[PDB]
Amino acid sequence: EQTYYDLVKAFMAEIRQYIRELNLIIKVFREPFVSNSKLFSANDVENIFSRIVDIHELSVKLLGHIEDTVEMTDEGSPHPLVGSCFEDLAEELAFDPYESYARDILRPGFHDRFLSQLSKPGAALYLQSIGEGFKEAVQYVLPRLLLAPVYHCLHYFELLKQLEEKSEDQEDKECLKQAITALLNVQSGMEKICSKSLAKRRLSESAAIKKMNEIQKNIDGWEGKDIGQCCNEFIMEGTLTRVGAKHERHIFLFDGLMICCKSNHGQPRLPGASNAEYRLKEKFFMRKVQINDKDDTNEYKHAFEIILKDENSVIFSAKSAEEKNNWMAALISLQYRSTLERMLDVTMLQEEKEEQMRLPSADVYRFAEPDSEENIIFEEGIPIIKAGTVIKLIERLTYHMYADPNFVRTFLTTYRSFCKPQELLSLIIERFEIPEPEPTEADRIAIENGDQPLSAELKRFRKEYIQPVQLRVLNVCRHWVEHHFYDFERDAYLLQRMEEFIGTVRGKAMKKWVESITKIIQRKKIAHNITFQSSPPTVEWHISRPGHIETFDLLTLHPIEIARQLTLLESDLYRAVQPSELVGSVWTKEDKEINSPNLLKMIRHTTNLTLWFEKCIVETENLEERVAVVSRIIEILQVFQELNNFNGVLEVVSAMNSSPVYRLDHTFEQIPSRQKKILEEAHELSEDHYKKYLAKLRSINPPCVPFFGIYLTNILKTEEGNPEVLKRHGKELINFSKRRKVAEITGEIQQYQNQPYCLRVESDIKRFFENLNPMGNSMEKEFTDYLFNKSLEIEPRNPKPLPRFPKKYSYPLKSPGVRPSNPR
Repeated sequence: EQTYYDLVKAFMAEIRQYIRELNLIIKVFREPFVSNSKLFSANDVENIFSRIVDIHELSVKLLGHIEDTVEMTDEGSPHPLVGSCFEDLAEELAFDPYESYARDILRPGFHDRFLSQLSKPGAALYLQSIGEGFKEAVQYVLPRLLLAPVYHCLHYFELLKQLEEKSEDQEDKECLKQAITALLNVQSGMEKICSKSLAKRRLSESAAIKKMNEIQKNIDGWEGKDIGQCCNEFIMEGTLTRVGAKHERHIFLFDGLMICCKSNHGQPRLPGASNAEYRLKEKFFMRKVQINDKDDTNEYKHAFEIILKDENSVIFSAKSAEEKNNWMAALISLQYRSTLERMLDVTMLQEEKEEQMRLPSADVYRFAEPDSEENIIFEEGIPIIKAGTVIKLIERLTYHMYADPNFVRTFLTTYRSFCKPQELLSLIIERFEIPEPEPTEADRIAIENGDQPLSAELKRFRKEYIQPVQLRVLNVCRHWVEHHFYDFERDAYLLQRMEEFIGTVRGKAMKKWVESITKIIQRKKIAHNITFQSSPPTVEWHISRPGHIETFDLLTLHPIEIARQLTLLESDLYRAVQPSELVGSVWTKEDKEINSPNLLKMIRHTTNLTLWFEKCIVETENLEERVAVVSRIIEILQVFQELNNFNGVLEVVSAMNSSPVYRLDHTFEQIPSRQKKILEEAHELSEDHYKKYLAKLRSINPPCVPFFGIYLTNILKTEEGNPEVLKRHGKELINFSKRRKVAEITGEIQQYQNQPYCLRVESDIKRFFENLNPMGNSMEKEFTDYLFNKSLEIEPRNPKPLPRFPKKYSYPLKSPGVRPSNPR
């Protein structure tokens, strides 16, 4: 039920918790042993913590690669391909440390030797001096934590198998199969170690509130509030003997409650009485100290003391030392589960507090300048850029601190207005070429003595600055070639430079991505009919028959076919509008006819159709016939709505709301109620700044013809309501946010363009509608006035009486309706 991607997401969360556990172990528990060289030799430490450090390094490396992979995964892949992340490591036998670790930690005599190390001269006192809770945490909790690497690595074997089975990429599947194979030795090795009885018991030892309620329901004589009203998890369930009590109590341990019960299993009960297996004896709230107790001739051995607030202490005894260990692990663990986090946290800061940047010199690397309101303006939770110089925009496009795949698309989609392709390539290659820092004083001292430098700072710089910046540069290249290949198609040299750049990249830490991009580029070089799911519906005819174009008119053509043919027509006009006709608000300038021809053809068609509807109505003087005309137009509207042709819907609405038509009260009075509602709902789409229309366009399912008018108004306002550059300290920064906004709109338009209509074109009807010319050779003002005067003639203003007019149509006015027929 889980996809490859779910497993990867789950795994990332798991390894992050795990890494935190490794840190706790290393910085909090192990560091104090390492620090006391006099008490513990290298081996003593080694014998307790084994190769924990190598495992931590391997883990941070694994997570890091997986993280980059995910972020660099474009929409072109079914899921991030992590097979290689694992294969690269398994091939270098990087998981071997786990077998050695498991061997050291699961050896039969581990714990005994561990205790001897804690009980030798001065050890216990030294551990106590570290701080409150350390000695207890070390003795009873650390041995459990030390098993974490074993559980973690064992899950790897299962994880890889599931990924292999679920992979949706053949190359990814192959890598996984290979990783699995390369890990067989480590796995059988650990398998032998973990199956031995003692180890098996140890692992088992440290391995939906439905349980909480199920447990309370089996306990008689409950006191206080419910378990769920103070507990969040169930920890342990065992048996213990209360020093002083008569019967061994069964105990349920929750993070918030240690419940002590008496078992009445199988004992007789009176009818109507509780049948619960247990009886509550002690209900202890977990928020107080826990002390360890030495054996006493008092028959109590394997005991510990619990201390409650203002209450009297209680002492318990377990069946064995193993049982006592499990309880102290959970009880102490449950006590300092915070303090130890503290111990860590406090150090986590200091560790991250001594690190001083040291970016490349601004004289050798242009992307090093400081950030200031002179080259980039952030927006008043990653930073959001308001404005900046091209240099700063590119630095942020490939920043080392955080991620923002949203930035890459925005930039690649809009950069051409403020930066040329050739120049963009030069800048990212320049960004990619980061000079490494000179050896520090400590490095020079080592080199000077003939030995190998630790190069601590150099390694940190490669890991936290160079790698993420170079990977991000490569990410831009991949997306650029993948989804904006036209830049390369139009400039041969641009492509040659990219291919040469990618081919010059050396190092194994990039080979995976270099090889990938090279292949993607070659696939783009190697390689307008329409295919449909179903078949288009049959063309419908009414009074006018096929081939008799001379009889075509509003009432003689079938209303269904009028809506369909106009939708095909309007769809093609919409689909032909290019972004170049919108950017810079060119449709509003003097050269609009030259720069926005397809946009204007679309708008002019809409206007012409609206006027034709108005003309058809007011030129039909007879009231009854005019009613039939209005009614037919509303039915055409109904079909437009079914076809998601919003432009068509609005042409009808604009017509019904024009001055000449809006005032014909006698006409609309005779329109059936169902149709008045249809018209009213359509009109409501435009109200309150098209609120309902916008919602409808977002909830419908293509193919459709949005109304382009809305887009035009938003582009125009965005263009003149935002400055082209933003001033800062005096420099001139390109306002890229203004461009991201225009591109967001052109992007919405494009998301709706690709989806074809599954309808058959009818040549003659299409021709009829392409040649509609309601205005004739008359000017706008004259025609507009003509329509309004016609309106006054057919329905005079009050108190003038309504006159009568003769019929003009010689054919039946009954509509064939808008429900399609199914014969062919």
